[PDB]
Amino acid sequence: GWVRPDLGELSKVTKVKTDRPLPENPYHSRARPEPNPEVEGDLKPARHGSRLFFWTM
Amino acid sequence: DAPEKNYERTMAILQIESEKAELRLKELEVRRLMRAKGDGPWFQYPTIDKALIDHSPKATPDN
Ligand SMILES: CCCCCCCCCCCCCCCCCC(=O)OC[C@H](COP(=O)([O-])OC[C@H](O)COP(=O)([O-])OC[C@H](COC(=O)CCCCCCCCCCCCCCCCC)OC(=O)CCCCCCCCCCCCCCCCC)OC(=O)CCCCCCCCCCCCCCCCC
Repeated sequence: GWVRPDLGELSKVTKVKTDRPLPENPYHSRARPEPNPEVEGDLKPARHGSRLFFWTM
Repeated sequence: DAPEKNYERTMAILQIESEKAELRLKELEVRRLMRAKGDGPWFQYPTIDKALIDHSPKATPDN
C-alpha cells in the first residue's frame, strides 16, 4: 500500500511535533558585553565657541 | 573709559577666559580617558556589523 512520492514532495519543508525542549543557547554563547551609552540631550551651542587659542567664535 | 568700565569689563574677560581654560583642561582629560578606556562616543574604531551574519539553517547542521 505504499505510494511513491511525486516530483516535488520529498523536498517540501515539513513541520515536526517534538517533545524535547527547544535549545535556549545552542551556540553556548556567554554574556554579551554591555554597549557604550547612546547620545542623548538637546544640542547646545559650544561654550565660548571653538576654544582654539584665541578664536572667540 | 571709566575705571568702572575697564574694571568690570576686565572681570568679564577674566571669567570668559578662565572658563575656556577649564574647559580645555577638561577636554584633554576627557580625550585621555576615552582613548585609554574606549567607552565614550570618541575613538570608536569600527567592528564588523552583525547584520551581515546569515542566520538561516545552512547545508550542514554543526555550525
Ligand atoms: C540687524 C542685522 C544686522 C546687524 C549688523 C551688525 C553689524 C554691523 C556691521 C557689519 C559689518 C561687520 C564686519 C565684521 C565685524 C568686525 C570683526 C572684527 O573686527 O573682529 C575683531 C577681531 C577680534 O577683535 P575683538 O576686539 O576681540 O572683537 C571686536 C568685535 O567684537 C568682533 O566681534 P566678534 O567677537 O564676534 O569677532 C569674531 C571673531 C573675533 O576674532 C577672533 O576671535 C580672533 C581671531 C581673528 C583672526 C586672527 C588671524 C591671525 C592671522 C592672520 C592675520 C591677518 C592680518 C590682518 C590682515 C592683513 C591683510 C589682509 O572674528 C573671526 O573669527 C573672524 C576672523 C577675522 C575677520 C574679521 C572680519 C573681517 C571682515 C572684513 C574683511 C576685510 C579685510 C580685513 C583684513 C583681513 C583679516 C581680518 O580682530 C581681528 O580680527 C583683527 C583684524 C581686524 C578685523 C577686520 C575689521 C573689520 C572691518 C574691516 C574694514 C576695513 C577693510 C580695509 C580694506 C581691506 C584690508 C586691506
